[PDB]
Formats: sequence, C-alpha cells, structure tokens
Amino acid sequence: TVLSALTEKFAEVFGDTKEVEYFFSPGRINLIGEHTDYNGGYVFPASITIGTTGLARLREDKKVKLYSENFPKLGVIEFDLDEVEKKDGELWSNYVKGMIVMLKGAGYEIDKGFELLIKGEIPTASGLSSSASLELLVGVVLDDLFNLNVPRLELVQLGQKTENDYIGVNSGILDQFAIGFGEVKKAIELDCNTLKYEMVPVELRDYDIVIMNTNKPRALTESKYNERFAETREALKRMQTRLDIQSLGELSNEEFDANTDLIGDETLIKRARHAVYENNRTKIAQKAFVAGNLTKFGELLNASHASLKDDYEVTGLELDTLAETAQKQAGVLGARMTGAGFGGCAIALVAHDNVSAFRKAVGQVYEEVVGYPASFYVAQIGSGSTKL
Ligand SMILES: OC[C@H]1O[C@H](O)[C@H](O)[C@@H](O)[C@H]1O
Repeated sequence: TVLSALTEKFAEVFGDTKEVEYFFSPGRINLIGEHTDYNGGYVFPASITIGTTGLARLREDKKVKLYSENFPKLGVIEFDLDEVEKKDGELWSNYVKGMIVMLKGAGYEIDKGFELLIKGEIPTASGLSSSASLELLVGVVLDDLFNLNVPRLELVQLGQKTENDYIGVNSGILDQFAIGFGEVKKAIELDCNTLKYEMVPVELRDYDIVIMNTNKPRALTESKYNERFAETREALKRMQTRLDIQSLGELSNEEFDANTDLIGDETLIKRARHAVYENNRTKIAQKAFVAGNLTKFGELLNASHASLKDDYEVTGLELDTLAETAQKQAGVLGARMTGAGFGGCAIALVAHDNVSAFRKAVGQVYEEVVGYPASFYVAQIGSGSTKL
C-alpha cells in the first residue's frame, strides 16, 4: 500500500519509476541507559517499526535529486556530487550530503548522481531518532546503489560521524547502533566503551511497551544537551587528575562516590553521578530483564527516570508527568523518559489488557497538568535498516 503510494508518488515527482529500489530505516527507543553512551556506559535500546522509508535509484549524471513527502513545500532538492561538503542552511539534504562526505572519507566512492524519495513516520521532535534513521537510510541506500560493501558498524559509525561531524549534533553511538543493528523482537545490550553488544530477545510476557509522546512544543535547538555533554566532560576531566579512567563509565558507584571531592562543583557532581549510577544500573537491569524479573526491571526503569529527573536534570514537567503518572497505574511495571529528555517521549511497561485504560488515565492527568495532550503508541520491535 504505502509503497504503492510512495511508488506512484515517485513517477510524479521524478517522472518515471525504473530500476528503483525500496528501503526502510527505523526509529528506536532506549529501554534503559540514558546519557551513558557518551560517558562510556552501557545502553539497552531497541529499534521500533516507525521509521523512514526510501525509494531511490541511480542516476545517469552526478546530480542528486531528493524529495521528502514530509516537507513537500521544498519541492525537489538537488546538488551535484560536488557540493556534498557545503551544507545548506538546516535542510534535510544536509544529512544526505554528510553521509556522502563521510562515506567517501572512509574510502568509499560515490561517483554518480541518483534519485531519492523519502517518507518518515518519525516525528520531528519525538526523541525517537529521526536523524539517525535517515543517516542510516542513506547509509544503506548508498551502500546499495554504489554497491559498496559497508560493514554495518562502519556504516553506523559513519552515520554517527555525520551527525556529529557534519550536522553538528553532539551524541554517542546510541541511535545509529540500535537502528543499524535492529532485529525483530530483539533489544541490544551494548557496552559503549568497547562496542561489544548482545542481542536480547524481547521477552515481556503479557506486557506491552507503551510509548508516551509528551507532544511538547519545543525548540529543536539542543543546547541543554550540549551542556550536559560539556558538564560531564569537565567532571570527567577533574576525575582524571587523580583517576586513571578514560570515562566515567569505568567507575563503580562506590568509587564514584568516594571521589566526589575531585569534582567539587555540586552540579557537576550530579551530572557525573547520574552518569555513573545510570551505567551500573543498566548492567543490572538488563540481567533482570534477562532473568524475567520484569518487576525489578520495571523498578529500575523508574529509577533511571528519577536519576535523570534529579541528578542529570533532563526530564521536565512533561516527561515527569507521563512517567510518574504512568508509574501510578496498575499493571504498570515502571516507566521513564527515553532518549535525550527535555520533552519527547517516555515509555511504559503495561499489562496488555490495561493498555487502553492506561492511555486514558495517564493522558487525562497530563492534559490537565500539562494543559495539553500526550500521544500514545505501543512499541513494535522490528529490524535495523535494510534494503526492504
Ligand atoms: O541517552 C541519551 C541519548 O540522547 C540523544 O538521543 C543522543 O543522540 C543519544 O546518543 C544519547 O546520548
């Protein structure tokens, strides 16, 4: 269907539809381990079904044409294979340029032009990783048309590199890895420090993963994020004077706790603390998950939420409203914000049968409180990016 839609939307915009190829790159959620990725910690994310889809083909020439069903008002975008280096304001093609730029930089050669049509179910500021989906979409597309044999990991590090180096957004490999390594009904246990990971099948029993979007209108600016990154780095530096660690992730909670003096600043102390605690927490939480102790698991979820609420300070009235109200509900294991923070989505582990009611009970409070409405969706675990 959708394709048919896309498909027919391609000849229009682009004329024909010959030798065209279909791709898809999902979005993701992090079950646990937030703001650890860039602090040498573990993460427990999963790819969802909502993602980004692309129809594209090779060109005759070295020109690049792009259409985005989500922003039709730009009409078509083009550039030739030689402006990849110069961004264009905050346009979407930027992600396409960067990837090309990164791709080439790794020795890969994108010698021709091509066409690209995309549609993405991932909400602009959902916190569900729209950038990474796209980067990865491009990744696999380029990887396919130009028949490169880009290893997933590189592909992934390249997408992170674009975000970071080109787009200019600070981050860890969190989104790229999940999206890149996604597997149907599987979550990824990843050690960010070593890039060693484990695929974990999602085994929730009668529980569903309910995604709650604050729908909070906010400035897609990203400084608070950038400060965090800043902050912990500093803390880490201070720690490094007397400590032989490459990241905050190396520290036991006790070890951290004993050395807070190295830091001194109260706020710095909180951030890094959140960085330490969170990492260890993930470790244990994932085992719980693995052990089928959904309960302990859910309690840990709640715990991640408060650390983020209190020590790292990235939640907010909205995020807190959702999670906490959600926790209050019956047939709810625990709940927390997922992703960056500062709005976006939260998730909950809720009894399949209590879901419909949960949405209502929880939304109500929210609207009341936040004044506005939240959005509910049940997560659906799918595969990472691919040529399908
Ligand atoms: O866990 C917090 C999370 O926030 C954003 O989504 C970043 O892009 C991820 O790399 C990660 O740092």
